[PDB]
Amino acid sequence: YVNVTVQQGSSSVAPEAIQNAVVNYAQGKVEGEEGLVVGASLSAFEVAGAIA
Amino acid sequence: YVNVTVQQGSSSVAPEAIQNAVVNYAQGKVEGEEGLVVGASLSAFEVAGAIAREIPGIYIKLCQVACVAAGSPAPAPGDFTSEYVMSAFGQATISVGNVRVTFV
Amino acid sequence: IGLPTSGAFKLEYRVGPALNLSPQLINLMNDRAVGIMPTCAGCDVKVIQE
Amino acid sequence: MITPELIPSPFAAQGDKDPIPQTSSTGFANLRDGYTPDYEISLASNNPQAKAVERKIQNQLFFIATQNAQAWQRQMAPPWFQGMPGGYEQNAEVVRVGNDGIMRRYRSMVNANASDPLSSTTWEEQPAWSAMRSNIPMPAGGPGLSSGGEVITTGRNFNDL
Amino acid sequence: MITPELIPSPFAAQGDKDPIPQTSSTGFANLRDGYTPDYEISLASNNPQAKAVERKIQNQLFFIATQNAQAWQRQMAPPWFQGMPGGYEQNAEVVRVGNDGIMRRYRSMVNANASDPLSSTTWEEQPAWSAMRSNIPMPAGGPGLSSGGEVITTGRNFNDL
Amino acid sequence: MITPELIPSPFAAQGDKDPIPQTSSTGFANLRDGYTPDYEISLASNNPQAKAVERKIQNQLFFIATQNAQAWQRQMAPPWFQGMPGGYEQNAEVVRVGNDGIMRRYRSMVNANASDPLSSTTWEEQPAWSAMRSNIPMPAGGPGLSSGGEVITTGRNFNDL
Amino acid sequence: HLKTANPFGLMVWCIILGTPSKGFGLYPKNSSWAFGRLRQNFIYSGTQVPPPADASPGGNFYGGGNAEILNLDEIRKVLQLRYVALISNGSIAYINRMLRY
Repeated sequence: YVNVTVQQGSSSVAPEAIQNAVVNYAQGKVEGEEGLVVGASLSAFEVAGAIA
Repeated sequence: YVNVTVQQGSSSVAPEAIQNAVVNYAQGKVEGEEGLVVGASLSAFEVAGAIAREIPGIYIKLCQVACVAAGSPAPAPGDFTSEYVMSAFGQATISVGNVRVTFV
Repeated sequence: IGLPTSGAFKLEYRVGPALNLSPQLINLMNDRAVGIMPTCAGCDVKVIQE
Repeated sequence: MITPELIPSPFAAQGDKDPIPQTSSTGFANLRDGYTPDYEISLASNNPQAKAVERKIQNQLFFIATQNAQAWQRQMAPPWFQGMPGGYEQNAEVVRVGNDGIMRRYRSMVNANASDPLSSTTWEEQPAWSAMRSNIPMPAGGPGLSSGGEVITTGRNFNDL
Repeated sequence: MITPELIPSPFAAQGDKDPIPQTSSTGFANLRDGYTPDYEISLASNNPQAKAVERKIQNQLFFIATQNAQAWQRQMAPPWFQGMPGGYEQNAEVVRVGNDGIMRRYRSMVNANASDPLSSTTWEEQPAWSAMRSNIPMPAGGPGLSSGGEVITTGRNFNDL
Repeated sequence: MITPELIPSPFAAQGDKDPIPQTSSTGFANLRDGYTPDYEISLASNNPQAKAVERKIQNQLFFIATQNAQAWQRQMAPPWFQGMPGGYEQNAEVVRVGNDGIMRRYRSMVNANASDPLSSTTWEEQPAWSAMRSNIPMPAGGPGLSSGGEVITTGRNFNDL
Repeated sequence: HLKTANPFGLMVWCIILGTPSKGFGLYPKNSSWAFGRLRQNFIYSGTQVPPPADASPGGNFYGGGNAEILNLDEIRKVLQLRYVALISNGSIAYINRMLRY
């Protein structure tokens, strides 16, 4: 599970593009950072980095 | 001051790469992220986001941030929190020596 | 060297009086994490040996 | 007067340190040989024994020096190093951690004394003159710690003493 | 015994030594990290954070150890230091030189006490064995340091007592 | 209370070492200037006194620091060195090889004490605490070393007094 | 790869084979002071900037031993050996012949 607290900075509205990013990173889609694998370790800093 | 507890992945990395990534983010040289402008809150989650920005694959375990007055002794362990909020007339500067990298 | 290096599923290298290989080299090849040595899983192989 | 400025924290306190190998076959900054002669050839010649001075070795050396110096500066005396090579010779007053929490000085009396100070008869305390003098029923100067005050030429009050 | 032959004077103690800061934001040689990893980058990298090894820091580092060592050699107890972080633990002793100039060894009778030892009742003065042997008013065998002579060997005049 | 690491042997114990002088002639190490700044100069640039960092000098400096720390850990007191320049201020405390090699604490009573404590009447030899408990003609609390027991809650029977 | 004297190529191969590059000794040499007239010297505050560039243009701790090799020829040998390890099936005649090679 993940709960995030954001501020909607820079006046760029994006309400529900965050969980898409989180699941996209978890599935291993992102480049260079393999997501949740059999040996992974679910990390708040990693998921925050994926959102960033 | 930023304390990071990175874990080395497959590819090799040096702590100075992490320090330079953090400093570049703080100065705002990265695209999109404003950085530590006047009245910009210092979030360890944003710092970890910048480390994941520049160094993929490295597994960040624990990131903590602390804020002290200029020309003052470095904060003791335990003063570091998960996020520091800042007033509207302050600015945080992060040098390469204030980023302490631990390879767990 | 007698040679057999008695045991199962595990052996070792032997090198160094010839090529003047650096001790730093030998130490690096002796690190299992780097994984540069030809290895089979289920064999412990230490390089060391001069 | 020699007062070397206070050492707040030893060099490379929380930094990286390489424990110095006691003896190294291939000359590697060992205690027995020190910086061996192979730490002097040019690195460009590509000869096998072209070592370089390790940052963590230097850090550990300065850490050992500053740590011992600071311990001397603060607690007057080295602690009791358990597993001491050759035990502790006669007249060796190691500062020992108290079970209660007070630092307590125990002196080994016998040559090469090797037992723990707390659990050995050989180690004997060297306390302060207060608890020391408490063993004297009739201390010189009476209440006074110093030897003086015992003798009063004047006719001092007999009631107060 | 291991004889640490007395060094005539500390190292470089008339020349130059830049003080060692506790921490360095510019990634220089501090105390918390010793020699930083920035002292490992190749200088040929054209990396600005690659710090070459300076010797003002080296001279200060060697001077600290040499001066502490010679103070240990020439004055026994560590000099008391103004405001030691954490005061001084129980039973810890130092030497606070007085206006007389003689060394005045002081023991901490109060835990974590930071009081000035020259003007402290807590920092008790450690007297000499002559002081103790005179503080006992009835010493066996006259003023001798040894307690021998308890029983008189032969017929001798009581005038000696 | 900081516990250093057991020093089993000083650095460069059995390595080549060179004596560091006090006075300088060229870009050579000293004890008051240390590493010379003026002839510090580019060593690979055909310059007259152009100097390189000396393995012998640095190895012996580490040897000296580690030797002082090691001796501090073991004997807790500098050995009195034969005719050391500068003299000793009074009340200085040292221990050094005695008549038999049996050593005890010595405290000087005179400033500029140039005499060896084994041959000095000014240096007074300080034995342990059992010597106080012997010097008192009767030990408080009987054979009991601690003062506790000198006053007895229940009347001490005289069948064994 | 046999002639990857160019350290940049050695590094490209560290990426290709996946070798952790922390333990390698690339970049030009002549940056360690250590001891001896053949190595670098310390540096000071030559405020005047004299032409000899004080004692040295640098001098660092780069080249930490006990794990790091400095000669690039042995780096080439190590990378060839890692390729052999990657494609190895455990055969001994094969590995001996490639050690020979």
